[PDB]
Amino acid sequence: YYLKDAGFHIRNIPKAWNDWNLFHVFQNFGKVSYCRVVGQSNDGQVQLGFVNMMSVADADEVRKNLNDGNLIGENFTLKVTDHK
Amino acid sequence: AYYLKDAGFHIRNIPKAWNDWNLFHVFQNFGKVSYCRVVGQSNDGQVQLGFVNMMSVADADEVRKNLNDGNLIGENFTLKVTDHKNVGGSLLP
Amino acid sequence: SMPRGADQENMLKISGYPGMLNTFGIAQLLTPYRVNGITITGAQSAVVALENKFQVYQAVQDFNGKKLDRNHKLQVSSLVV
Amino acid sequence: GADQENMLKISGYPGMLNTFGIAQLLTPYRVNGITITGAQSAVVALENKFQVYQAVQDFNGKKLDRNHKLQVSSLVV
Repeated sequence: YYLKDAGFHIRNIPKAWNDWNLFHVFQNFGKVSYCRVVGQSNDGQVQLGFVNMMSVADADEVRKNLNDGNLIGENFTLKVTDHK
Repeated sequence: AYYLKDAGFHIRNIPKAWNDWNLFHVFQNFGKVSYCRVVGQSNDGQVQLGFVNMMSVADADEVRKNLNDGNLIGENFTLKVTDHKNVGGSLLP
Repeated sequence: SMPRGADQENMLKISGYPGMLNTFGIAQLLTPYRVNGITITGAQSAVVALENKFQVYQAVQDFNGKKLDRNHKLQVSSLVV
Repeated sequence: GADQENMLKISGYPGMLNTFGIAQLLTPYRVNGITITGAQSAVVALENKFQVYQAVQDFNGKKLDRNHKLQVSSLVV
């Protein structure tokens, strides 16, 4: 189905992004297996997504760059939580 | 039969008591081995003839590095090593 | 061979590898990306279906222009231009 | 011609793998056929017994990640 410990739920995605924007963020941490923006809030202001890295080692690289489950980028903050 | 270009060797002067695993062990020290066979013997039986294909040209180059005048020298053997060449036009693209 | 109905965004062209490779060997060239189907198109070329367009994108970046050895250079491109 | 001395058993990899993914585990050894025998197990025909020997040494007991370690053994003892 999936690879244990390689996947993330993504919240607080900016409204303008598409799946390639989400991909570009996570490609800097390792290889990406799967990346989807799945929908958006009722107000249309934030989006929810899912990213699977290619390997647990790639996902651990993501984890090393979080702070309290937040991925703080140049102009955004993503809430990143493990998929189980 | 076609083998990875520049990855293979013809081997002469193999000691009479060796089998293909002895030959494999000698070449494994230089890298991964794709194929290994003792194909015949001399007339006096004192030595045997063989063929070794390394898994990659890089492995075969590491063999070519440890040679001395076309010979692989061991603590009690000396192998005559020459490059294998495929037959032209046999590959069908 | 190839799954009936595959989407072109999942496909890439790969060429230049050694002419004796079989389909499993072509898949090995593309480690670690998920390969779902391979159609050989010549001794040294094939069309490959990967899991999705992100894996195609990364495989092109990883493998196009790759020197396999002094006799073989890979050409990798997405089928969607 | 098939030959059991060309063959190995491999298990313990992620259950999501297909046969191409199992072959990817065995890079760079030449894989000529794969039979799935379970959700995390297969039998693989490599080119010859020397590749079997080297694959067993390279991959038996190999940690793939904290959740998976490979089991690799020649079919003939």
